Amino acid sequence: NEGFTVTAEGKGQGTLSVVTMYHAKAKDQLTCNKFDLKVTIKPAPETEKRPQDAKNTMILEICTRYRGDQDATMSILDISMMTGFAPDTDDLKQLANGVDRYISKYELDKAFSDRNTLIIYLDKVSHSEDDCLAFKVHQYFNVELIQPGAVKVYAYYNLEESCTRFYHPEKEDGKLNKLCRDELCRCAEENCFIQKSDDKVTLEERLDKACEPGVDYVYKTRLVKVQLSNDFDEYIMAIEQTIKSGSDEVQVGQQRTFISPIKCREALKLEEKKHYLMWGLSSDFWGEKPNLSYIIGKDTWVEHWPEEDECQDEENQKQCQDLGAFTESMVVFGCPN
Amino acid sequence: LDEDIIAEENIVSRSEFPESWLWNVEDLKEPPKNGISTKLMNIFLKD
Amino acid sequence: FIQTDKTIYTPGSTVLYRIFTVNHKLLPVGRTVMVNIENPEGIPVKQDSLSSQNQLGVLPLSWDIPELVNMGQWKIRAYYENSPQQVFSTEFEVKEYVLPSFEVIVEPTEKFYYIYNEKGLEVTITARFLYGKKVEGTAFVIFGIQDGEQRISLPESLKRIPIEDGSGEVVLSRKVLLDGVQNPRAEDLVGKSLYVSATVILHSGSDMVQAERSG
Amino acid sequence: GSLVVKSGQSEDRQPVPGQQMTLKIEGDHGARVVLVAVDKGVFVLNKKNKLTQSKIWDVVEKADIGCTPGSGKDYAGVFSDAGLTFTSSSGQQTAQRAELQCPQPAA
Amino acid sequence: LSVPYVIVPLKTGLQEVEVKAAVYHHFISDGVRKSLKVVPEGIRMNKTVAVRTLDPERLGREGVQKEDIPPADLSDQVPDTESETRILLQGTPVAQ
Amino acid sequence: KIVLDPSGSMNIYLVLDGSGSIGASNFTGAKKCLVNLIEKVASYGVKPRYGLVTYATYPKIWVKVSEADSSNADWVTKQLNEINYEDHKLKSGTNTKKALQAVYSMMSWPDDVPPEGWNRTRHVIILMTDGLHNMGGDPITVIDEIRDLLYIGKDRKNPREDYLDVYVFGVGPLVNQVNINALASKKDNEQHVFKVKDMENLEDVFYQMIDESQSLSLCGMVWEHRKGTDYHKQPWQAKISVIRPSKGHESCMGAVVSEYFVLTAAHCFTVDDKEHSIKVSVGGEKRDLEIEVVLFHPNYNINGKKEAGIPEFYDYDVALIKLKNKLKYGQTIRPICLPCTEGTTRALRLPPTTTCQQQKEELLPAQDIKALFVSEEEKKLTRKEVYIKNGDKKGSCERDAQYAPGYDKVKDISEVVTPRFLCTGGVSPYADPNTCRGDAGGPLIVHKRSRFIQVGVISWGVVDVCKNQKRQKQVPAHARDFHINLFQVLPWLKEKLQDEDLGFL
Ligand SMILES: *[C@@H]1O[C@H](CO)[C@@H](O[C@@H]2O[C@H](CO)[C@@H](O)[C@H](O)[C@H]2NC(C)=O)[C@H](O)[C@H]1NC(C)=O
Ligand SMILES: *[C@@H]1O[C@H](CO)[C@@H](O[C@@H]2O[C@H](CO)[C@@H](O)[C@H](O)[C@H]2NC(C)=O)[C@H](O)[C@H]1NC(C)=O
Ligand SMILES: *[C@@H]1O[C@H](CO)[C@@H](O[C@@H]2O[C@H](CO)[C@@H](O)[C@H](O)[C@H]2NC(C)=O)[C@H](O)[C@H]1NC(C)=O
Ligand SMILES: [Mg+2]
Repeated sequence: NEGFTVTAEGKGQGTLSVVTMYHAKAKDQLTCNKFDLKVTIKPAPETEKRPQDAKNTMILEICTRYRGDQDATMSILDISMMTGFAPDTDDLKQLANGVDRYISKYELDKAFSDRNTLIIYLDKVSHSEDDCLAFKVHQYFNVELIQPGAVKVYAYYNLEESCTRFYHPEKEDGKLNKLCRDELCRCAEENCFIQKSDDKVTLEERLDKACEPGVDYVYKTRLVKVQLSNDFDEYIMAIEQTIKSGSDEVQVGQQRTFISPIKCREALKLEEKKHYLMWGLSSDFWGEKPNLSYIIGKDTWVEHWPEEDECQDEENQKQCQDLGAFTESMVVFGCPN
Repeated sequence: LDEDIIAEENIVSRSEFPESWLWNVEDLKEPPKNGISTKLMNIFLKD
Repeated sequence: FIQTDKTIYTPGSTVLYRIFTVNHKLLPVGRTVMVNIENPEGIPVKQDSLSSQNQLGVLPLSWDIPELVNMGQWKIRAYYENSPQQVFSTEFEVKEYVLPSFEVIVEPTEKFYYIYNEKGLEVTITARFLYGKKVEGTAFVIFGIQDGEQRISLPESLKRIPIEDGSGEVVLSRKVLLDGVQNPRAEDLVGKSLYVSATVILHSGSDMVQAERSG
Repeated sequence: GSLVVKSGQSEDRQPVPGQQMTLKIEGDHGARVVLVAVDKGVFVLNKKNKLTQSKIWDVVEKADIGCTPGSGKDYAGVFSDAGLTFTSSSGQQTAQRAELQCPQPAA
Repeated sequence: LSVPYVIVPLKTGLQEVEVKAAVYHHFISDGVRKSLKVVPEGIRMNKTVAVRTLDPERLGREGVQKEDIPPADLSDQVPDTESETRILLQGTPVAQ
Repeated sequence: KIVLDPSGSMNIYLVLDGSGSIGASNFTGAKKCLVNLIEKVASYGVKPRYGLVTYATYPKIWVKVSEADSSNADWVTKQLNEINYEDHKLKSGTNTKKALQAVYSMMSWPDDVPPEGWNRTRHVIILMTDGLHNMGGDPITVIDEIRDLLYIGKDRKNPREDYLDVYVFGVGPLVNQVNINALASKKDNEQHVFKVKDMENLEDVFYQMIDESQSLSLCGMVWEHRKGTDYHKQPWQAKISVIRPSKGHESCMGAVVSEYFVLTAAHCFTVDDKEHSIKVSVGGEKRDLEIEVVLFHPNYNINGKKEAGIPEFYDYDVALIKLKNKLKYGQTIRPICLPCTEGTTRALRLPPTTTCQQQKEELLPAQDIKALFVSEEEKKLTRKEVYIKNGDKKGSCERDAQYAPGYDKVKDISEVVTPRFLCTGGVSPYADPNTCRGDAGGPLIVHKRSRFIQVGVISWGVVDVCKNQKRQKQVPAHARDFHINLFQVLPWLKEKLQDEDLGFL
């Protein structure tokens, strides 16, 4: 894109035309165009547990409405279960034979053995209010941290105009936990931290774990100030010394920004003015200089280092002892690895 | 691993997926038997 | 004569094309050829000029499609230098697509329709994967009437049939036709044409092909 | 001429992705061959503009200068309909024709 | 049998996705590594900048006509995205 | 792949990990691999600029590429041999980023002006580590700076990707593939990652990385990799068959010496054998080649002493066969080096001012000389090690020729056994195998500095333990084999091959 000068000389006549083609940001674009899709997952109440069926049971309800001027014709429902969940067979037989509703026999007679993706055909969906249906789901695989499920809707003449919803019992709406700093977004689907319980507090073992490539840097820090935001907040930490030289230089020791997701404030809130011992990996810091920010994640480890006057309690005496031995140990002897 | 399944690391992925290939040129210079040249070209398949 | 590696391309991909230059006796001739590539509305975007002498009547050329492009029909047009009014052309399409895994053929029992046939038009569906295996799925098929450039759609001729053993069957009855049209005269329908549009989706829900029989 | 493309191997089990195979090309001696291998799925998306030998002869038939399947209204019309000019010392000669196209095709 | 997955792209460009599978009790395995385009939000636009008539004899006077074309402002442009300038000229036949 | 160009200018950086994650036995295999590699590189005749650095917590520089001593293979081998695992055992860290920074500094020019030939120069980096960089920052970013310094990826017209090649050796019992795969260069169908098991079968390892671009036609260069067949190990071996009525079928061996010429014995053939009835098949091809002319030595005469009363006289048992078409050298088709040539001078790693007399003394000292010949057993080539009796037992080796049937009544032993004969065989100092009659005409091979020089041609043996396809029973103690010395007919070969461009001194 540049400006230029046109110069024409001589007898005759002509026409000048200039067109620019570029990528323009979408203005009020409707991703779920012509579709209002709502999906809700809930556990089964006490009526299900009454005959002592004794198993993991949840109810999935789906509702949708067309936005067009008239009712939309035949459409298709693509449903993906959470991993290890199979829909209740008896619920689908009841829904299948209903009017404006059909499920293929080849899909129907599959049952629990392989029914993970489900295809439901509707001859039409009303445009004035929501049309709904529901069925039970049961876990039969017994695995934790299940994959979120999804339901996609589209019509036989156009897959382009479509809509997709996700569901997960703990992620509320089944959306991904991405972290965004204005225009720059990066994923944050992790545990908040490793090892803050410490029932058996070691020192020799921790030195061996500090000598592994997964630990890129070990910092002694002091929290200066916390700055709030919407779904995150940043923690202004002062770097005191680099116990292990990491991906970045010490730079005398100045403020470096650490950020925690809103779902990690509930797990553990750091307290200001206090010192902290931390270590992580190269994937933790984010952005480009000088706007680098350290994201607290499942590879990050943090523990409070009490101040001098706080060290005098007999149990925090030994903590200030052991946290001081790790200090001198790493710098002078390094690693035999 | 000691069990009866292939380990992940030694599983090598197919990745060559071009739509069109074998954009080559060749001249029929093989010995003409009944005026018809028989050419043999060993070609690499894709994934 | 103009040859291309594919019939339809993606934005941001390379286009390879070869031009065969022959005289009126179809033997290879060595002359200078003027080549032009035009956009959907006929705007030349790229042009070439090369002689086929000592190349045995073959001119291999290439061009890259930018990401900034207007999808639609694109045409390669060529003419000899000593005959600029005699222009040859061949077309290709630009679209954002994904490769299917199976083909859909819609076969009427007769490649015509007799108006007063009581049974109606029978169209056999045939679907198979690209590697030669039978397709299992469900298809949605719709009918319409084509008169010149004017297309009329019959909404109630829509049917939903499963695809079994790599095949299906659908029949457009005479009653649906008489009900589809508002004209009780059968004489006005003679000379017009029908068209069939089929939408097939596997029972895995991971692929979909739209096929058309017309005329 | 005559150009034929077949497999170099006799038959064997269906090929493996990426595997080396032998392609056999039979054709007249001295001819230059150009190759292109495309996935059949692309043609299911778009089968238009595919060139073939029959369509080559179709353009030739559409480029013929003759307008009559033989015979004619008279002796003078025979050559002029075929696409020929005739002239003799005696005086008999072909009908004058100044148009490349054939007048109103039957279609 | 189909196994769905849910993912989120993290960086623009033609990014790569790889999956592997191996069967039990037979040493038969397969892996698929494919790439798809990660496109920033938006869509292609073909807007017109300016159209003017050229006539050096009548316009501009004394056989010369010159005028500038300012660059497009495009305030809705997606950051760090391509932008092409399409220039076309066509003469007017002045022979009756 | 690494290119071998004699006109080249190439820097080779050797980085060896020394952390406690390796182990002593693994560290030794790392050195033994480098010693064989450097030796094989110098055997090809390319002299690169070697840089030798060992690192753990802190890198330790042994050889700098700026030094002229860096081009000395034996001197660098001495520096490498001196390196000990326990040199800095107490600092057994893994700080790979600093080690790459030292290499980056070596190729770095002072100020902003690179010396001429910077892009003309090839750069090769060889790294051995456990893939566990635990101290310091990311090491991969320094690789980009090395890619940066070498102007790689900076031009569409000139990529310069082949001016830098990165090989990584996975050493130690525990190893990380992920970091290793990132460090190594990525090129189409080229291996740059090697594991611990690769320390065995070293020749195959080098076969993947070595590119013989400018050394295809060099003499006496052999591929010893395990997958290689008979002719990968013997490129010069030539099989000659003559089938003619009355004479019948007969086969002898030959050795490639030039583009058109193959060297073999004379008593196998005769002038009456016609050129169309003689078929030659060179190693690596089963197609029988047509010949043009056969050059028997002028002083050859099988019946030289037939009228005197001696049945057969094998003096000057050499012949040159000229092929109708010229050979194209390859990995299985290469000549064997000849004494007093520029190729033999470079093969022995001697200065170009070395004389023909000095090379004769080195090849033939006044002692028992180790040697070997090639023989066929069920159509497969195999090597048999023998001793050339040039020492104190040289007289006993010549005397044992009288026990061959047909020469019992010769009074003077020095009369029949001419100075052309080289004498092998016997049981002292050790048992030397005896040749088959089909093995005649083959070369007599001596190994020096990872190369092979021809010193003789197989003539005849005293006792024919290999009478016909069977070599049964152990050999007599006086069973000797005789070979024609090359120095006696060297002037004639120099006369014939003066236009063949072999660089005779
Ligand atoms: C310019 O933008 C239009 C946006 O629709 C592109 O598509 C054309 O849209 C009009 C609707 O106003 C249709 O009538 C045309 O048929 C569409 N084009 C084609 C090729 O079908 C259009 O392609 C863009 N580019 C140009 C050069 O017009
Ligand atoms: C490289 O080092 C490893 C261990 O450091 C060696 O592994 C040995 O394997 C044998 C197998 O019989 C064991 O009995 C030993 O206890 C192992 N450790 C030793 C010897 O320290 C491995 O053999 C070494 N590689 C080579 C080529 O020597
Ligand atoms: C090293 O640097 C130059 C660039 O500064 C390299 O490019 C060559 O430049 C010369 C003269 O400018 C050209 O004649 C060559 O064709 C260039 N080589 C290419 C384009 O590959 C060149 O490699 C080196 N120059 C030398 C050795 O003089
Ligand atoms: Mg280590």
